[PDB]
Amino acid sequence: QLSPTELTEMRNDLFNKEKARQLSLTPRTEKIEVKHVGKTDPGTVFVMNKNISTPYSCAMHLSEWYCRKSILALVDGQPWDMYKPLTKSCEIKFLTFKDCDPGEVNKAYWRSCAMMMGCVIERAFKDEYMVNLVRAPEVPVISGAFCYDVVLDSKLDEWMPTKENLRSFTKDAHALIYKDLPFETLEVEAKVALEIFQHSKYKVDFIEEKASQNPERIVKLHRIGDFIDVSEGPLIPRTSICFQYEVSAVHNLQPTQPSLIRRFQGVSLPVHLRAHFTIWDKLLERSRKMVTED
Amino acid sequence: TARGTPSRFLASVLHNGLGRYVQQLQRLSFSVSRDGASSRGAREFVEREVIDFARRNPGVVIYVNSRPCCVPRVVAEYLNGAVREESIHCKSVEEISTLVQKLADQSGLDVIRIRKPFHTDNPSIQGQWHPFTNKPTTFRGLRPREVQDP
Amino acid sequence: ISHGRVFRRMGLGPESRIHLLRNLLTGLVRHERIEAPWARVDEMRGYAEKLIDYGKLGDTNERAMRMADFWLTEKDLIPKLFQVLAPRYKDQTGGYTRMLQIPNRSLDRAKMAVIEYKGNCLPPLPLPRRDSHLTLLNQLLQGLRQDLRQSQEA
Amino acid sequence: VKKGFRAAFRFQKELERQRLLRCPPPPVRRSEKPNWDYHAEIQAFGHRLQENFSLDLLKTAFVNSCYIKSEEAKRQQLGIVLLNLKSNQELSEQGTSFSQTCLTQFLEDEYPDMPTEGIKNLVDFLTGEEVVCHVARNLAVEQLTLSEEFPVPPAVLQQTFFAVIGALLQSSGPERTALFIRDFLITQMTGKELFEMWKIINPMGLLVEELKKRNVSAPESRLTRQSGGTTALPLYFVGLYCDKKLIAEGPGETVLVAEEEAARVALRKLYGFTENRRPWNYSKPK
Amino acid sequence: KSGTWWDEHLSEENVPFIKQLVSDEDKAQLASKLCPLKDEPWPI
Amino acid sequence: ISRKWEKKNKIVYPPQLPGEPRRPAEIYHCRRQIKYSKDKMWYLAKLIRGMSIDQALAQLEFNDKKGAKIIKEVLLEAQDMAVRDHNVEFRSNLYIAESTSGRGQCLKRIRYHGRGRFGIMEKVYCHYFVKLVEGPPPPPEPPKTAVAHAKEYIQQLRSRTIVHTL
Amino acid sequence: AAPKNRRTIEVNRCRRRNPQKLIKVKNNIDVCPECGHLKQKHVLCAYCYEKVCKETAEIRRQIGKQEGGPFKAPTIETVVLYTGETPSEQDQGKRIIERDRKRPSWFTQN
Amino acid sequence: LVIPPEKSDRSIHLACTAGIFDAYVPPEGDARISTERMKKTMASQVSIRRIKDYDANFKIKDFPEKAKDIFIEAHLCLNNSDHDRLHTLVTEHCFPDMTWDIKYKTVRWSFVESLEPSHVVQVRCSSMMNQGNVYGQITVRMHTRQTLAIYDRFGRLMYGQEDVPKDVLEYVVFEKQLTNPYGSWRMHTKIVPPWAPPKQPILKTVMIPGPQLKPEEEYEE
Ligand SMILES: [Mg+2]
Ligand SMILES: [Mg+2]
Ligand SMILES: [Zn+2]
Repeated sequence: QLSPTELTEMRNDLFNKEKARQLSLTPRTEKIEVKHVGKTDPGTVFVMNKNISTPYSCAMHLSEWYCRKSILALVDGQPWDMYKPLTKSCEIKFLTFKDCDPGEVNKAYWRSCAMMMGCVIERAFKDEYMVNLVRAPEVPVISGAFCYDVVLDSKLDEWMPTKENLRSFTKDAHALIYKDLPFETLEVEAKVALEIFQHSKYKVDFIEEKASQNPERIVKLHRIGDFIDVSEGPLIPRTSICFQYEVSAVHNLQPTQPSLIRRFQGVSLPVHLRAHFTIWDKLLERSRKMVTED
Repeated sequence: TARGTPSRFLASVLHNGLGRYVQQLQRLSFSVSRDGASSRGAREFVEREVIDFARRNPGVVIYVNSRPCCVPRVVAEYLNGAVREESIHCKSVEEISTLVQKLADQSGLDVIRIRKPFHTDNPSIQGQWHPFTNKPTTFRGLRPREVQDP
Repeated sequence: ISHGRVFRRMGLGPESRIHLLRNLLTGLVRHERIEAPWARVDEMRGYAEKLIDYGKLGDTNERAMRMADFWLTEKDLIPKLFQVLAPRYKDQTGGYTRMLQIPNRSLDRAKMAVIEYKGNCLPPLPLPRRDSHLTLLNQLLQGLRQDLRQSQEA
Repeated sequence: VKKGFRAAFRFQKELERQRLLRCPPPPVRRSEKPNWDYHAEIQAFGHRLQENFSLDLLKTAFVNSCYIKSEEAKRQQLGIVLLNLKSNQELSEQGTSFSQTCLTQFLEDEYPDMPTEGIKNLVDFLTGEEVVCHVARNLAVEQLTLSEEFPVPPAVLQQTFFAVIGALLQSSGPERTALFIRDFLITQMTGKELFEMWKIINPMGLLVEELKKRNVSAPESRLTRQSGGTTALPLYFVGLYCDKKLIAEGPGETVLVAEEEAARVALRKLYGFTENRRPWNYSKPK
Repeated sequence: KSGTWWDEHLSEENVPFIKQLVSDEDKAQLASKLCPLKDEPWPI
Repeated sequence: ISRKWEKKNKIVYPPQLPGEPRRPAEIYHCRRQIKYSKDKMWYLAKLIRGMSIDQALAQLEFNDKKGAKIIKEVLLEAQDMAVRDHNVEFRSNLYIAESTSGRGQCLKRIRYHGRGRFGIMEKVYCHYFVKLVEGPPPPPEPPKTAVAHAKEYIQQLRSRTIVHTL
Repeated sequence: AAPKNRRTIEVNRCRRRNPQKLIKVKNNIDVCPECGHLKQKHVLCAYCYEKVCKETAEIRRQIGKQEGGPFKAPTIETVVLYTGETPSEQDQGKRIIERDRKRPSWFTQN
Repeated sequence: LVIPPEKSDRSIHLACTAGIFDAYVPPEGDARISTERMKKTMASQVSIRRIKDYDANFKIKDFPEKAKDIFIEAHLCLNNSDHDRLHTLVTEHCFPDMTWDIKYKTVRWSFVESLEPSHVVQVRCSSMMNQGNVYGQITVRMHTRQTLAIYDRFGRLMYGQEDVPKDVLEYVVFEKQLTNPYGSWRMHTKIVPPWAPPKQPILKTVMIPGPQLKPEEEYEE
């Protein structure tokens, strides 16, 4: 089969090819009218470019404050990535971490932190050992840690990561944060996604489930740098939003007979809600406990 | 003063004189008024001197232009691209002859401070001095106060 | 050296300081919300709190009536103190006033404060509100709290 | 207001110098400037070089294809054959070939111990754009060059320079042209180091192969001198020994750097490009 | 880049909880050191 | 008097080629004859150099000096002018390329002293100049690190020749 | 004591442009959630405070009309009632200051 | 500036009017085609006569060819900012509209082809001796392919494309000063039909600001 480096090059080309195709469908520069329905700056209309202009571009028309504080967009009542192109005339609201009900923003930040963990885990092990990405379980924020289910090589069936190893994963995550990479999104049909993730069995099964849920069988793809994954919902704009990030624990899920799925866990806080050293330590301890998604 | 002006190292144009000597003066442009008194000495230089000077320097193209001017000038251009304008206002024929001959002999490099009165690309034949040039070697290259085979 | 000196030096001297503070307090009782330089409001706030305590003694306490007579330069406010302001705080032991800093004054850029008697009828000040319990940080701490309580009962 | 005109005129001249300095004008061909006679300039070119050029061949050498194609486009634009102008392509090829063979002969005779790869690199450096363009610009070739674009592109200038060599070869023959190549291209090696012109990698690898060809034992690297080993400014002299005999020695800031330099020193000695080698003989052939 | 302090982002409910939590840990840590001679003392 | 700053918004550049990089928009604005000191005004102009348009407006809104309001007023009209007349797409995508104060035309008045003596009082006026460039604010320079110092020191050692000899 | 020599511009620039003399950047500026205008963390929003003051001034003018003179402070509590509202059971016995406008949303009836 | 000094014998000499005497409304669906007819024609014939009165050697048939030349040459002045020649080709009413918005912009316009021959739709004349001056307005219909690319002050493409021709249906109105011995025919204005298709979209995105509310005010949809 393909080498690990070649596999990324194949997937990125397919991802880029599909991105270029959707851009061509756009006829010249058609204009959509996006009305602002937020509490502040009421009545502002944005005459934007269909399939090119994103919610971030609307924030840029207002002020830098919107761009810095806006983590997610609410497009016609639906959560919308800041960098996802707007496709129709619609109403738009901007969501922050400090809203009275930031539930959707929390989920978006919560899902993104798991996707950043998947990226480091896939690229951490030696080429000898095989890392198979399974899924990012949807666990409530109150659970205290985000988790990502991975399947490791048979050779590493008695290996449990050491504290220095857990710290090594954390240093890789912080390097991803330092790179300040945008979360690129692509809504593609199941067929396109199935081709990208053909080599991975878990993704194919996961991709099939998501397509079945939606009548039009379009699956949401996200990419950070050279890592592509399938997501449950809208993500945050960039990885630089994360400030405190640590991979806390790796648990072995039961039953172990069919396959040994290892639940990697972490906890993180954004720049906007950074915690004091003392409080952060208490969160790290609870994050190290196993979470059982309900 | 030296600190108040630029400087350069002694050099030549395309290693002139190494294989063959090539005169660097390439063009001379005179501007001599027909009637101006200041150009009297320049007119006499064009009648008897310029023709004999051109015979000796066939590699220099001389352009004599007679036009109204209050200050007659000679403009010298060199192969390296240098351009020099020298006034001949009220100069005698002999003075102009001297100036024109000087321009013929110059390389065209900037007439500025020359740091050294000599230049060489091979200053050393026996090896440039270094701190070990005159130091003796020691058995097994042992350093001062160094225990061997401990 | 001013170690342990709890009172400020304002006005034209000790008497003028009291008169300056008294005029501010009189305005506060009438209007129930006033704006003035931050330092002067901070100084007067202590007197505004204690005035309520004297009002709670009642209008039949001759000492309280003399205190109110001095501090309230407009005598129609003395009935208000004993019959309106003091009954309103009958069920409180303190904290009758709230003081908040407002933007610097335009003319002289003086630091400014707004002070009001709690429970007034005026439009509410845009009070500083703490972050919602639903924020990411507060939810992670709620989980930590829930967990600790569960481990203690066991 | 003061009386007079002289001071005002003098100040105007200075105001015009500063204006020009602030906004330097775009450069133009010398031919476009005043005091230019192309035929006179062509004749002086040969006389400066003390060469009996044929004026027909020399003029063609300067004509480039780009200038001919553009000259025709202008004719078509103006609705104006008489432009049967021969380019320098043929002369350029002849001059380029002669120069490469002539330079290879000069260098093979002088340094018989250099392999063909080394000599080829030296010829490529001597006939490269950078060297040739420098020589051409300083010999008034650029002024006499008829080109579509100014400043003349380096590739165009290099082609023109070799066209002039082609014209000389037809006019005066190989022996006279060989002196021209010696005096204007071979001189460009003055001061240059071998590996400054011949860019090589892994000198130690090349040295090992050469010694094998010479049936010599592989060189053993040894530390001849050392200073400041534990400091931020070390000095190391690494000596290369063949059968416990010192073939070369090189300094460096590290043992690896010193060892690599020693290999280059050994190669320079093997090929006859030592700094203290006999200088090139430019004396008139006997 | 804006400065923060420990209870800046804490809600009304969490400020009392955090104060109690850290206070109890301090007391427990001080009580754990009351028996130096039973915890591998250095030579006397 | 000189009024060259107002003529810099009237320079029409030629159409760009297809492969050339998009040229940032440059907007020059100024206010003349402000009743305020250039020395005091310099400090406010210095503060916002290199800042984004929004960051500069925030810093000036909460400054206690009189010049802050004047500069904020100038910055806002420059931002409006950039989008309206200079084809700037996003009003927030602007940063302070240049900001400086200049001396204005001033008036002289007498100040009376004791003993029949007097002084000459100058009623000071100033100008404020601002240049807005389209794009994100340029990043600040990283503090020169130890690696850079060591590299520079060794470079000077290696450029060191034997002086006054062959 | 007079200056013994003129101070050079080089010296003066060092004194004037010293970092101590420069204006410090403020890191406590944040957006107001209610109105969107900038505010300092420890200071009330100017825009919101002004709106509250404007309504307070209107109510105070109405109180004056009811009082109709100096030294006429009431001995009972007061309640502001806007158009379309009537006194509640808890508003009985309180002077009612009527405002000829719709109740502001931020102003909550109690 | 509206009026010069009072009680002055000298007055301002206008060479053009500000509006169309009787605006020609084109029949709906004219682009698709690409009793009252006689009544309008009779009014045109009457007006044509007073045009041929002052200028005997006038031909309606030749005008549509002349109108196209005036139009093309007028727009070509915009490319090189030849304002002096433009004043001869356009009236003082048209000149501000054409040039005001492009003062610091580069306009690259070209004429490709004429799809349909130009047709003099209407000819009309002013009321005699408005101020001693009589004007003649000839509306013409033009269906032609044009290419327009507008660049901003910084040479960045702002509108249109430089190589793609697109169809333009526009009824250009011309006007002449018959009384003036040196009067000529000059582009006066343009009729924009209400049914005309919307213009091509601009390149950049725009924001329309909402109401700026003072603190006392509240936002009402
Ligand atoms: Mg005082
Ligand atoms: Mg007196
Ligand atoms: Zn507010």
